[PDB]
Amino acid sequence: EIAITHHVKEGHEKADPSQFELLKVLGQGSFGKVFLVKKISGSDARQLYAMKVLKKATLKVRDRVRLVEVNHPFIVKLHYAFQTEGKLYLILDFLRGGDLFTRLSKEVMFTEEDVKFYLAELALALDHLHSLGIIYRDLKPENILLDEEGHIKLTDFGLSKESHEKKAYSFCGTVEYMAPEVVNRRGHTQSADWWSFGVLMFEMLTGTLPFQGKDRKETMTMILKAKLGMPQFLSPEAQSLLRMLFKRNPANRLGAGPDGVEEIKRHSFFSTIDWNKLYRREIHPPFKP
Amino acid sequence: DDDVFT
Ligand SMILES: C[C@@H]1O[C@@H](Oc2c(-c3ccc(O)c(O)c3)oc3cc(O)cc(O)c3c2=O)[C@H](O)[C@H](O)[C@H]1O
Repeated sequence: EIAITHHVKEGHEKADPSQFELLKVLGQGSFGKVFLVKKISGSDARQLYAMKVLKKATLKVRDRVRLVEVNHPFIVKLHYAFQTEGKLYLILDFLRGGDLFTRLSKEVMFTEEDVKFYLAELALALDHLHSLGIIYRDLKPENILLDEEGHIKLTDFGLSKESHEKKAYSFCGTVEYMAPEVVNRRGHTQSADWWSFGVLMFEMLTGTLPFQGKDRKETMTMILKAKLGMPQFLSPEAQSLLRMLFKRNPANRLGAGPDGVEEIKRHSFFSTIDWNKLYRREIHPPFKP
Repeated sequence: DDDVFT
C-alpha cells in the first residue's frame, strides 16, 4: 500500500474536509480522479487546489529542519494531508495535464544535452527544498513529475510502497538511491540528496542503476563497498560530475560545501545552462508531453 | 573507498 510523507512547516494550520469548496472533478490520466477545490478559510482562503482522496494509504508527518511561502517553478507542494473515515485527503498544487517522469524515461533515450536540462531544473528544485528544511533521503524518479509544458515538478512530499508480520518502520526508502550514510542509518544531511542526484544522473545517462544486487542486502553492500567502472562513452564533463557526486564521505561530496548547490551549478557539465533563464521557464524542454 | 569509480 501507499505511504505519504508530509513535511510540515512550523505552525501548520491543520485542515479537514469542511474547509474546501468543491469546484470540478477531472480525469487526469496517470493522476486518476482529481478534485479541483477552493480553500474556504485561513491564510490561503480562496486559493484553488487539487484534491486526491486515497482509500488505502498511510500518512507520516515529519518536521522540517528549517515567511509566507511562494510558488517555485519546479516544485509541486503538498499543502494539507488529513485522515477521515478510512480516507486520506491530499491537498496539492493543481497540476493540469501533468505526467510522470518515469513515463518519459521509458519512452526516450536521453543524450547528455537532454540530461543537462532535466538535472538543471531538478537541482534548482532540490536546493529550494533544502532551504525549506526538507531532506529527501531517497530521492528517486517516482518523486519527479512533469508539467503540461514538459518542465520538472519535484514533489515536496514522500511516497513509498510499504507492506503484518513485517514490523513497521518510520522511514522505508528505496535502497538503490540511498547514500552510504543513509544506508548505515548514521547520517542524513542534505549532502545525502546530492548522492541521490548522482544516481538519478547515472540512470538517465545509462538507463541502468550504478548499484544493484540480487536483494536489498547485496545492494547495501555495494553502496558501501563496490568499486564501479565509469562508463567510457560519457563525456569527460559527465564523468567528472559523477565522480564528484559519488564520494562516500558526505563531507567530500559536491554540493556539501558552504556554497551548496552553486558547486554543482558551476561544474563544467552545466556550463551551457543559463540559470536565470531556466528559473524563468524560458528554456524549452527536450521533449514536449 | 571514498572514490566510488576508477
Ligand atoms: C498520491 C498520488 O496521486 C495521484 O497522482 C498525483 C501525483 C503523483 C505524485 C507522485 C507519483 O509518483 C505519482 O505517481 C503521482 O502528484 C500530484 C501532484 C500535484 O501537485 C497534484 C496532483 O493532482 C497530483 C496527483 O494527482 C495518483 O492517483 C497516484 O497514484 C497517487 O499515488
